[PDB]
Amino acid sequence: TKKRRNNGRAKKGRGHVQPIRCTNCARCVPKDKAIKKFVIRNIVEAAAVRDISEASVFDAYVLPKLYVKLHYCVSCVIHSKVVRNRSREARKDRTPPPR
Amino acid sequence: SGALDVLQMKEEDVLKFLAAGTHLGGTNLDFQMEQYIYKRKSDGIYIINLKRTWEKLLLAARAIVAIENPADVSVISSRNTGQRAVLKFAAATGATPIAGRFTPGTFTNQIQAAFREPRLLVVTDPRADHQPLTEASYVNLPTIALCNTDSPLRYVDIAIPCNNKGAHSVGLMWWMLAREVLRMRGTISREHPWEVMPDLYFYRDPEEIEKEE
Amino acid sequence: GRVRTKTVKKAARVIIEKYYTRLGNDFHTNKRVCEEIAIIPSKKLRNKIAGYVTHLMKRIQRGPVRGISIKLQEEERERRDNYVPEVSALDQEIIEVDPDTKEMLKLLDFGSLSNLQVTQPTVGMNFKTPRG
Amino acid sequence: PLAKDLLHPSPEEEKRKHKKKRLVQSPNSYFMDVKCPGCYKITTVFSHAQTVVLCVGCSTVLCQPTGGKARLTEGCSFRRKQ
Amino acid sequence: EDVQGKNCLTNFHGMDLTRDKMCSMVKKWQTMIEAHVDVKTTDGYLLRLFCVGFTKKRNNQIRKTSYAQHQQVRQIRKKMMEIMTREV
Amino acid sequence: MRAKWRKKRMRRLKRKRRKMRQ
RNA sequence: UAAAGUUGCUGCAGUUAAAAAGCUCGUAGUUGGAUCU
RNA sequence: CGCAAGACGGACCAGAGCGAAAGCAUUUGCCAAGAAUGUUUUCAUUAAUCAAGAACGAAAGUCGGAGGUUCGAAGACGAUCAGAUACCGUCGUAGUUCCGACCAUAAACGAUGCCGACCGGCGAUGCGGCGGCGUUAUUCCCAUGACCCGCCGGGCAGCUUCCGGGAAACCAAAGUCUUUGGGUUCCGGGGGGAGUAUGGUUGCAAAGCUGAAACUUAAAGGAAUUGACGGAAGGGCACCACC
Repeated sequence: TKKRRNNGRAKKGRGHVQPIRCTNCARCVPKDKAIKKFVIRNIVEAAAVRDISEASVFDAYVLPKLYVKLHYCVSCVIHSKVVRNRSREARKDRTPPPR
Repeated sequence: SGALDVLQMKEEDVLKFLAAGTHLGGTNLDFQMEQYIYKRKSDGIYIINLKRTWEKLLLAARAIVAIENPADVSVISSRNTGQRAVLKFAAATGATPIAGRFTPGTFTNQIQAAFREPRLLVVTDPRADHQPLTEASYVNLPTIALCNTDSPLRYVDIAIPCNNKGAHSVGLMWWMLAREVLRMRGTISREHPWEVMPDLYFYRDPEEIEKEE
Repeated sequence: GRVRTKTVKKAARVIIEKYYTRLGNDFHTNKRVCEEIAIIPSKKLRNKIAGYVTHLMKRIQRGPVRGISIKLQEEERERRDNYVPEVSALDQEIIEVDPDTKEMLKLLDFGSLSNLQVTQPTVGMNFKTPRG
Repeated sequence: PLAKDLLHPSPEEEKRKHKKKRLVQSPNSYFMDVKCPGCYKITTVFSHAQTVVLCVGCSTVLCQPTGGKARLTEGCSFRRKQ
Repeated sequence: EDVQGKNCLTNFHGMDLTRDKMCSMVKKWQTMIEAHVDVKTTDGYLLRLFCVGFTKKRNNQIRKTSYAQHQQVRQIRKKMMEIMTREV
Repeated sequence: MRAKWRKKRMRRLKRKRRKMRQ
């Protein structure tokens, strides 16, 4: 029985999608099927922000951020709890989490 | 109306409609409400043709008058915008009102305290009063609705094209329906204005009632 | 926990709706009147009912609560339902009307009206929310 | 709808449709007479002309082919017939 | 280049943008156009300039994505290369 | 048994059989 | 033999129960738009 | 700081585009091709599907010649295990890359032949065309490019479905089916034996295509429903649990 209408991937109107490697296990997962997270995180953690700011040579330095694109296989994305299993009805909800 | 000069819409009615904003619909248009709108403004709002609105209001008044027992007409409003208007309509006309939550099974569950079997059913908004509309398809119950441009017309037999969003427009629409029903019945004449003003049907939110007093 | 069950809650609601006259704000007076006007077969349950009656009296002294339909607040609400302004809010001397609705009224055989002021249509067709 | 009349459609509703999907098909194109300052004769030009039209009375191009309607140069007056 | 008087004398050797800046300008609903030329100056220095540009969404755009078509991207890249060559 | 492995075993059987038959 | 519409011309089925060729050209075969009193 | 090798083409990159499918992503140039759109151009049934034949056909694999970074079947070690010569780790050979010649197979999938009609609604999106307020860019006279609001045509998709259909899951097609006939190709007939044996045929080989029977069996199987279980998740609880 068909679990998903899109077969768990985002491929329409094409035959082949180039694979990528899961950031955790290095599994070969198609780019459309893979679960992608774009993490924009401060290089300095919030606990260390004040201590780094005081030791700054320049006043008003605004610390840089980290830009890392994360690719996940289904197994590692489920294990890491980035995605969870949902009900048959809530599976269809494509809206990203409001956070 | 029947093209009668007696049933034609007067200037006072158009003044009330324009003041209440009844002619102003929404940015969306249901494909079954296309015959009731006139044009779409530069800001996307659809203008509701007041000729068609008056025609459908008079048709609904005829349908209500044809129900011999006034209590067999049921008026429904789940939204607070039309609630007080529904109670005023029921008081003036004699219909049975349901203001607020419509209990499912009201029309279908005979073993139930609040079980009623109306002969006609009038709602303020088909999208907001979808439960009584759905239950009206179980008991052979014809339905009249106040429908905006985006209102769905399933189970709606007489859709009155009007802005059912604004409180002024909803109150005016219910007030005019009551006035036309009374005029068609015989009580109160159409040669002089009705003694009840439309603002008796308007919804007043807590901020408004606190400010006014 | 101190969650009141349906028994004491419903008994308090009925007692307040039916004898709102006699009940006050004091636990002792509420206890005495509750003992008088109801057959409560236990004293612990009577005390619980009286305590919830006092709590709900405080609740309703600060506004209307949905479970109780006392006659005074219903009379006040119904009086508020009959309020009618001195002049109708639809009795505007001037009604602002867009050119398209004016053309509709012209097709409606109502073009001679002088209450209507034609407003400038908005030259921006930006009425939809951006997608994303 | 459930009762839309197909024998007598509105003229706007027929200009809206595809030229082939109309009740009787009719082109969306036309012929124009284009006057040039450098000449006097009659130069009938197809609205969707695929050729570069040249006025015989000057070195001025009349229209340029385009994916749809031809692009008439600025300074030429065109009158549509039929 | 040389040291005299215990002072080290430097010259231009290259230019770059910080990694955070470049990663910040790469967003998801736009086209990024890149070009590069190998162009010599008048004093014998041969440079390889890299230019990057991103498609901008108009202030009243309702469309989610702003993508330049392939010919538009080629024209933009040609203009980039021409301007860099003219300026170097 | 997994069908792929059943096919592999059958293919090895056929390889031995064609080895013995000349 | 009927039941077997489980051989289906009448009259089966081919997404998941058995099943549409990996795909596209292609000859034979089959089928083929309006229009004549 | 440089130098050299091969490999790859991140982010941009999308339920977006192109191609018959396999498949296709750095710039630029050349070469030939292509769909859609526009057309008051031309020919005038030239068409649809297709035995026989034919072109292409992932990966792996084979034979030559280059190349051989990385990864890596085989293999060699090191590892908690009762027992790996499995999973994990360090290496590592053929391969992985390119050029010829083979191979013709994939869950080669939308597990849904193709061509043609009809049957709801809505918002988008890609391409072409058409129309229209206004906002932005190249000297102040215009197109045009980027937006904005629409219409038409083809396309990749997002849809209730009590139109309708299905065993249902679900499908605007998997609808227009006992109210059963638009055209046409391939193809199935309970489960195993078995895609096996044999014959033929192709291939260097690996293998590919076509392809039984004796015998054996009352079920195998599909969808869904409740429970039970999960070294599955979320939220709670208990000193017959722990801390």
